[PDB]
Amino acid sequence: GKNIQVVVRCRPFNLAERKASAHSIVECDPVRKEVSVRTGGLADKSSRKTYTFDMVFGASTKQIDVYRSVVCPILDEVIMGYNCTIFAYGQTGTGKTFTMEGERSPNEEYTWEEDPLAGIIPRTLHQIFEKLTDNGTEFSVKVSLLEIYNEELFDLLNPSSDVSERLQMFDDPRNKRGVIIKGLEEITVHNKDEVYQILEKGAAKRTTAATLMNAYSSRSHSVFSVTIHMKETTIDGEELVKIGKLNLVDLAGSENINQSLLTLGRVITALVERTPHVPYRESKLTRILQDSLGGRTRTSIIATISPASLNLEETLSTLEYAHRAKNILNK
Amino acid sequence: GKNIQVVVRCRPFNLAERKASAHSIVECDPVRKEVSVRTGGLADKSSRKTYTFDMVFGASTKQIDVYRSVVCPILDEVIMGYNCTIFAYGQTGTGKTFTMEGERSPNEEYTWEEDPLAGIIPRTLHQIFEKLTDNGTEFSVKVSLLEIYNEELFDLLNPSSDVSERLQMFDDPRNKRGVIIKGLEEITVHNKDEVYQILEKGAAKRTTAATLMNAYSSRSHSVFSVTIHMKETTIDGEELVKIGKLNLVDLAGSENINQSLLTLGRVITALVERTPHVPYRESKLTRILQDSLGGRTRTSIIATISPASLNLEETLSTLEYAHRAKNILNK
Ligand SMILES: Nc1ncnc2c1ncn2[C@@H]1O[C@H](COP(=O)(O)OP(=O)(O)O)[C@@H](O)[C@H]1O
Ligand SMILES: Nc1ncnc2c1ncn2[C@@H]1O[C@H](COP(=O)(O)OP(=O)(O)O)[C@@H](O)[C@H]1O
Ligand SMILES: CCN(CC)C(=O)c1c(NC(=O)c2cccs2)sc2c1CCCC2
Ligand SMILES: CCN(CC)C(=O)c1c(NC(=O)c2cccs2)sc2c1CCCC2
Ligand SMILES: [Mg+2]
Ligand SMILES: [Mg+2]
Repeated sequence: GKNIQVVVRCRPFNLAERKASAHSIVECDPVRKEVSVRTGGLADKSSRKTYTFDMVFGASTKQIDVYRSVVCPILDEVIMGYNCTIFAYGQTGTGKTFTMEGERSPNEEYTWEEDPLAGIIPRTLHQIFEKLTDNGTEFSVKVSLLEIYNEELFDLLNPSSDVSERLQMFDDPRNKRGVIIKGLEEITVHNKDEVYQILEKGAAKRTTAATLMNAYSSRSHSVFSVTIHMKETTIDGEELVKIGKLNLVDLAGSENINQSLLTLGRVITALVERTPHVPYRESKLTRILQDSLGGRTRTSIIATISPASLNLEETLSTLEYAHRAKNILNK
Repeated sequence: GKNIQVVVRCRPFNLAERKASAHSIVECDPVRKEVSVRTGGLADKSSRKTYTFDMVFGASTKQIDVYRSVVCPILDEVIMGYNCTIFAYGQTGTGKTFTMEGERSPNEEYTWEEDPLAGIIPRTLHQIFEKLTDNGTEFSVKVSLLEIYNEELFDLLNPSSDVSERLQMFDDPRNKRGVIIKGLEEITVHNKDEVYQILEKGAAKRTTAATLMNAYSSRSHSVFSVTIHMKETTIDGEELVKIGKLNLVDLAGSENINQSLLTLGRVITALVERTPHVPYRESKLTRILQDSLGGRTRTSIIATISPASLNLEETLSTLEYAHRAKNILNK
């Protein structure tokens, strides 16, 4: 029983909250690894709720800090031939996409590789090539972007098909924890200099999905997968194989219709309560990610939260959800 | 007085259409200012419908060609201190947004100033500074982005309000075919190096509008306005004060609920048939743009069309609509 890693990241105030002089109800203490939320009362007398997690990232945490602390170790595990999954979980508006993908610094200040606002996906793709540049491990990188909306499956990277084209899912006869998704494009990323244009094609498909499907960016779940096939050659000419897969999952907004979100919650509850039956098959998302929930994949959850008093109830909901998830045991 | 000038722009075939060896049902003859549509069957015998416009631009037409032939003369009129409007009209998918805004060339190949895929808005803003930072002109540039969705008004540039906040409109007691939009932000663009980040904020707010409102990019109407206040002192020391405004309007898609689109059509019909009553007040769009529709503003329409046989009926509908509009007299 190796526990799932669960971390918390609080977003900073936006311009509007700044000009309204907003006070944070969230204090994160990184060294105590604690998040403390003011739940009522006043200045000189108050109620709070405090939570301990594996790591906590306050409103001022930069993208590089998150990448170095959480992702760098996981990418090392992937390169060793393990499968790893990182979920982002929290209410719409708290920074799941910011964390997982990032944004461009304004006014074309930086190239993509150096942009301090880059998130997990671009940083990860850049660093694989760097880590494996001349260590004797030959490798290939392939990426896919499978998304779930109203329990239908979409491919956000395939250049032939329109986004509206549903994919079909089947059990894998060879892997009984596994599925096969008919139609899903795997794009080979040949070098660092192919990364950005591949991601641009996905961003373009994201805009069309939003035009076509109501609140697509909030209600959809996205699974960005990167698979690294590796071959080492020993001094005696024998070849050594490993395959590492990283799933980077940007969940639908948690705020309180979404069968996959509901089933994820039920799967987590089943696993933490150690009920024998765990309802993976009750949604697409949980069938796809079966191995990341009490399976042989190394899993982390980045729980995203708001500093704003406006968001107190959903913030507490997120923390309680993430804090319960700590008790999931993966092998 | 000045009839509205109407130009046609046919988009080129895309990747998929080229893959499927599509043959164009449109032939554009710019010297003759004509577009010819194959309306029945064959490439060896065929019925055709033809239309003559103020200008016609075929599939080969690039953004720079549109800029030099259409935008330059209009911007020169704006800089002389006059008001001008350019509408884009046509079915979703035919290049309204491409024409008015443009896109980025992939893989960070260009800066925004030099990107060949830049449309009217960025080219205009760049050129205002280029032209006037030259001569003996003291000038200020303000922009606003007012958008209409389901007869509600949104400000898509305001960096410190969320898009969801609707604006109110009222008649302007001083200006007769004029309105006041309470809360609409005019952003000062101090120099060329402030242009892109202002547009990026708009891009960002566009994304949130699409999440919040169904089919936003297709059903919304957007009015991007640029106002230039100029104090020109001539070589001879004379000081001329002028005010120029340019409205760049990206209309909701015309394809077969949208009160402003319906009212625009009915307004054009009344103007062409010279019905004494012209129904401006029946929608927000036509009240906001009343001076551009049989008023004192110099107005042009760019009708966008498809070369694909799939789109024949909508293409014909667009051409007929646009061709009617030629008869509208402005002052
Ligand atoms: N760590 C952060 N630093 C700066 N801005 C952030 C951060 N996290 C989120 N944001 C901002 O908050 C808003 C919501 O972030 P987003 O990634 O869209 O949230 P979600 O995907 O959870 O809805 C965006 O405007 C984004 O720029
Ligand atoms: N003149 C053009 N040249 C190249 N591509 C174009 C042109 N016009 C439209 N397109 C392409 O067609 C698709 C739809 O264009 P878009 O601007 O979104 O149309 P609309 O705004 O009318 O829906 C886009 O992929 C765009 O790049
Ligand atoms: C900023 C526009 N971009 C970034 C290309 C994105 O859309 C994007 C990503 N962003 C990035 O790659 C970066 C942001 C800042 C520097 S790189 S990751 C990703 C997308 C869209 C779909 C696939 C996952
Ligand atoms: C490419 C992302 N961008 C371009 C910033 C756009 O959104 C954009 C425009 N595009 C541009 O400014 C360019 C395209 C290519 C070179 S510059 S004009 C405009 C927008 C969004 C809202 C206001 C009107
Ligand atoms: Mg998001
Ligand atoms: Mg458009």
